[PDB]
Amino acid sequence: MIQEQTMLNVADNSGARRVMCIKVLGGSHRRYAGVGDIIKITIKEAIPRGKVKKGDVLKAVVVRTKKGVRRPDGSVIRFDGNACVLLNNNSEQPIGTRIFGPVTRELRSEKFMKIISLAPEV
Amino acid sequence: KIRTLQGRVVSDKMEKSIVVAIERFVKHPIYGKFIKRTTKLHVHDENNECGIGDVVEIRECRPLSKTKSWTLVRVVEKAV
Amino acid sequence: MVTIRLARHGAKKRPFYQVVVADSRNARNGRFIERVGFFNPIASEKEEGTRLDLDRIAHWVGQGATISDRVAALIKEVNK
Amino acid sequence: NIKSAKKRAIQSEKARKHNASRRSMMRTFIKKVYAAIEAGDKAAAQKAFNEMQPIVDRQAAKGLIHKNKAARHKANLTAQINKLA
RNA sequence: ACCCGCAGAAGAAGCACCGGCUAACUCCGUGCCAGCAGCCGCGGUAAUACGGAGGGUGCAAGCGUUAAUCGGAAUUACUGGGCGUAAAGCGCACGCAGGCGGUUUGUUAAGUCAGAUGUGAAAUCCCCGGGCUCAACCUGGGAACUGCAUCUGAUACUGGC
RNA sequence: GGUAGCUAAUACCGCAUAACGUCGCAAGACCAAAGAGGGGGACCUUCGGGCCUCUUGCCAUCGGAUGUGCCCAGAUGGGAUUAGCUAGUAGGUGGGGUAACGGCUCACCUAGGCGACGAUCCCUAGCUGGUCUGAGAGGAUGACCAGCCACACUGGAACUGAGACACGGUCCAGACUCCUACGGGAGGCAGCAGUGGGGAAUAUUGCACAAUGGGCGCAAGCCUGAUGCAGCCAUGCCGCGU
Repeated sequence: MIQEQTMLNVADNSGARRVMCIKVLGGSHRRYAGVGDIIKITIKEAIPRGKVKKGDVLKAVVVRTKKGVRRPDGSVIRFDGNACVLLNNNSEQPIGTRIFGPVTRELRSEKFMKIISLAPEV
Repeated sequence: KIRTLQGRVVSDKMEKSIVVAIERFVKHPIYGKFIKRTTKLHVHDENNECGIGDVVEIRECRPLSKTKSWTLVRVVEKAV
Repeated sequence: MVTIRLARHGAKKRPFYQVVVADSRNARNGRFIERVGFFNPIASEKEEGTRLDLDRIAHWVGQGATISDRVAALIKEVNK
Repeated sequence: NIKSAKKRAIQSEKARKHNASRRSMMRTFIKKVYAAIEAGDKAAAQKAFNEMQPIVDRQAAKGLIHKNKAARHKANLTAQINKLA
């Protein structure tokens, strides 16, 4: 499960295999992150085709978990990687032009549908 | 008749092939001195009668193999 | 098809035209077998204007290359 | 409008299911003729080669192997039955 | 296109340069300041060097400034460089692989010289016939492109034997 | 645009016939396909053809004409403070492959092959007709132009056809732009033109199937940002005003 000091691959286009989870947020004491809810990330490698800097502090949201999406019936829909997508801290919204993720029901429960819907996978 | 060139054998170390050196002897285009511009060719030889120091006469086909288009006509000096 | 045809030649508002034998196949005025004449649509109303090698064309037609309506009518300008 | 080149891969794969299938049949026919030389000799080989002869010409009549390979196959095997003693 | 008329000096001129080399130059103001300069160098009370002014010089629908290429440039040197010092000759001995080598004969023909047949695309130079005055351009006929290959002589020199 | 029911061939396959082709000294066996159109009389009918006539096609064999595939030779940017380099590199044995060649592509035996005439490796790069310069030699350089070789957003495979190693194609993938109120979907201006960006900088989303060519059609005719012409600029050259 995703938590503080976890290294992940990123769902943002031209993002590197390595970004670091520095805070799990929620204001109260928190163990692990949650799908469709925010997390604090630092960029540990930057790709020159991408739009981010190494060592920069950013806002993100969790978009796929090895724990799967499973609330309504207990029937799990599962993925073979843990990943988040990057959000702007003032203007809001996913900062990329493509997302590498399943873009499930709880991501369309956010204000983001216009920039995630190019490829629905479930 | 046919066109043939003269040379000397520089390697025989290959089962059905030999290597021959030929001298085209050409004038330098600016400074006018004549230069050998010696060229080493691989030559087809199934009869295998030659060795280091033999003077030979050769002809072109047809490409016989990769980097080989010449074949042996006659042995010229038949010395030693 | 080897054809006897008119080739693109002239100036802005002043076309001149040449006639050549070529397989087509080949592109515009290039890579032709031989030239046989020139048209000049004006020809300055003179007998030293417009020329056609009617005897070499006679050896290139038969039993030879094709000649279409507009090119078979060049003989009518030299008349002949 | 059209671009008939967009039809030619489909027209080739639909035909491949016979036009390449017969290449496998023809590769096999060489085996049937060499198997008739061990069945064997002059009283089996030239009788069995005459099962292959018309099929090679009947394929060449449609194109595909017409430029040399069809006549090449017939000549190659005519020379192999002529070699018999 | 071309022809005929209506039209009135009417609508039409620049930019650089002038101490010595270097064409044309004097006076004002500034007073080592400001503003200049291809090199020699300008400016403190005559500035022919700045800015202006009056007169000249140059080219012209152009005139001028630059980072640069060719000329001047034989100062990159083949046509056609240089090594005592001015800048380069190794402190010295021997020598493989390279370059070079007397002379009488024959022979090979790589190389040279001679003669042909193919080819060296079309534009195009140059000669020259048309088309617009000249010409750019479209061309009609010529020429050259010393080349290269394939056949064939000379048989002298060089390499080879 | 997918599927199913239905129906015909100048769409398709067999059964026939078949040359100087196949292979051989040779007799000889074998492989194929389409009619159509305009005109037109006697005889006959259910008078949307029996039948005559010319044209043009269809299937095959073998030559010319012209290309396409292949390998060489002479010509050829820099670097030696790169001196050694290499394992399909270098030779043989056997298959397969192509219209055809070769290691061309494989599997195995052999260890040679290439170097101071610079191998090996690395940087730079459309080439030549041409262009400018000066008396020329020589130098600096190859826009446009004619021809030739390569390229089609970035990349692989090659297929069709007479031909592409396919600007306006296939299977798509990558980087993407655009559409979707959200269930998957179209495409590649280094064509013709504008525009965002890059730059000290290079012209208009001009007019027209009028002429010409190519393409289909037996021909009338239809298609054509091919092409043919405008528009703008001291940017170079030439004749000429004020």
